[PDB]
Amino acid sequence: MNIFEMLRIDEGLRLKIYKDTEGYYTIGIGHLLTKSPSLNAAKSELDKAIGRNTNGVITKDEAEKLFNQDVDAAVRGILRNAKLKPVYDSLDAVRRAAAINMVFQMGETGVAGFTNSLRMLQQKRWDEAAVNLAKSRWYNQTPNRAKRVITTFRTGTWDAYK
Ligand SMILES: c1ccc2occc2c1
Ligand SMILES: [Cl-]
Ligand SMILES: [Cl-]
Repeated sequence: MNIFEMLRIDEGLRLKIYKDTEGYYTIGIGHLLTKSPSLNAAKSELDKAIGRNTNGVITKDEAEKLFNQDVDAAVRGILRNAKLKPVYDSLDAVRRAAAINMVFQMGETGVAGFTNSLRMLQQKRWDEAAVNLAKSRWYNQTPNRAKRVITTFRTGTWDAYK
């Protein structure tokens, strides 16, 4: 198991523009196109990201290409964030994957709001962090996914993904 497989499991793969759990236009492997309520705006953003007139549909390869780009950006974003980096540097390889998953999902900003959990993770107090992570909108809105990520930080293993 690795970050790519983990996210592929959490996000699925769709080749046609769709609305995510928050109702925002997305495509591929969880690639957010726009928060705008307009499909046209979404189709424009899509064409711009792919570099062609897509008509709201992309191929598997194009999807995987966006995904590669998005994973890379998440990681790089964590390493550039002064709040995040030190936490991430402190983690083992499995837990780093859980950290990337959360940023991929909610953005660096979204995560930057888990200040108390971050500190717990940094201190390696696993069970407590797990409990704190669960007291969040994130958990209440996407409970099954959150459970898997939370178990990952708790255990340091891929059991939730098997
Ligand atoms: C970067 C570093 C550590 C993290 O813990 C949870 C999210 C996250 C992101
Ligand atoms: Cl893009
Ligand atoms: Cl879920």
